[PDB]
Amino acid sequence: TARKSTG
Amino acid sequence: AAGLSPYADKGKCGLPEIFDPPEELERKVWELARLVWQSSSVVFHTGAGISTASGIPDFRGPHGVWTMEERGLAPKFDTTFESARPTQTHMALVQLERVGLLRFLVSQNVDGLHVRSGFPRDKLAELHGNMFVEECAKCKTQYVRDTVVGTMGLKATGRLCTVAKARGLRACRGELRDTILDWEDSLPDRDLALADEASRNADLSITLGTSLQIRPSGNLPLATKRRGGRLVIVNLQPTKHDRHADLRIHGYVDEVMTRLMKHLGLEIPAWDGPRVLERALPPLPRPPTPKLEP
Ligand SMILES: Nc1ncnc2c1ncn2[C@@H]1O[C@H](COP(=O)(O)OP(=O)(O)OC[C@H]2O[C@H](O)[C@H](O)[C@@H]2O)[C@@H](O)[C@H]1O
Ligand SMILES: CCCCCCCCCCCCCC=S
Ligand SMILES: [Zn+2]
Repeated sequence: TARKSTG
Repeated sequence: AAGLSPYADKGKCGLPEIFDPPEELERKVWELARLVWQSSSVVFHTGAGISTASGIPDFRGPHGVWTMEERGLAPKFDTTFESARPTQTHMALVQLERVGLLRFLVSQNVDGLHVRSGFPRDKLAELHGNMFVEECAKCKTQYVRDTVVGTMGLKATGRLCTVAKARGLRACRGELRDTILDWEDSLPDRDLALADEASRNADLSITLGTSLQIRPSGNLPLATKRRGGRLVIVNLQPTKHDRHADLRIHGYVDEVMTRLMKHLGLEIPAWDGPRVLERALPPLPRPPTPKLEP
């Protein structure tokens, strides 16, 4: 479950 | 931007634009045409910069939505989402896909323009959502709409699922939600998996109008490089992955795709109006071999 982010 | 998290990291906004001088530009777009032609599997990655010509602002350009918010200002919408027209970049991607010169399209755009341009849904991953698409929270059926669904952030839209169930034909009645990710939402499982496979097996990843600051999307083009392929970054601002580009092109994306289509003997089709396509049409045959830079 990879998430929308910068880092 | 209504109901969405005010806790997001907006990244680096407002970096100045760079413009490759014309001679350099023409030579880099010839080199692009060559790698498109030499490459078997070609994957495109598109961000907000391919829709600025249609009147929709980007997030982090000089006049982007995030850029303006950092500095106290609201952004400027020239066009509404419903009345926005596919660009020559969108239409060039339709044609590239028709003749076998595009394997898969990964987009971070929620503007609905890929879908509305006619680009086949089965070769498209909309990793961040689509303002026109809502999804049933119970059976996962998607509904593509002609006007924007009215919520953002995976909220209930107010409409219910109309699917007749396999046994007994009764309407599902599940909650319809928008497909627009908020900050730190989980990406769509299937679309991500497919974008990742495509990106891992590509010979050539080409990015257009993204600063590549958001993951995991922004990193899919590196996967390509990881397994031996090349990487081309087309963007006016610098991008986070500039140091990994085989070829960088700082110019307007419409302008690059026009020359790129000229060099490969492809006509960019005109856009008849919103026309959703679920499955890629049968391939038109590979084009007649293109001519060379003198
Ligand atoms: N006509 C053009 N030609 C070439 N480049 C352009 C053009 N117009 C703008 N640019 C460049 O195009 C780039 C657009 O970069 P960004 O604004 O970060 O958009 P993203 O898609 O990568 O943002 C990712 C996500 O972040 C958000 O939170 C959303 O969730 C997004 O989905 C800039 O560097 C411009 O210089
Ligand atoms: C469509 C390009 C210009 C943006 C205008 C609509 C606002 C974008 C909604 C997406 C919110 C991003 C949250 C993820 S970090
Ligand atoms: Zn349902």
